[PDB]
Amino acid sequence: VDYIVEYDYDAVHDDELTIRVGEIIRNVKKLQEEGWLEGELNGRRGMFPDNFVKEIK
Ligand code: NA
Repeated sequence: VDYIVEYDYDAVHDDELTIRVGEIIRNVKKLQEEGWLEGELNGRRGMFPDNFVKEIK
């Protein structure tokens, strides 16, 4: 499942992904923590909040 980034988000720690409007995050998985997803961008995996992105269907 891929997601499209709809709002910029900036990582505040290493395990988070910095993401930018229009980029596709690939292979997104849900986390135990509510409000957070994990996925791959540009060869790197990290988490980010789910309100910045939209599931591509
Ligand atoms: Na690259």
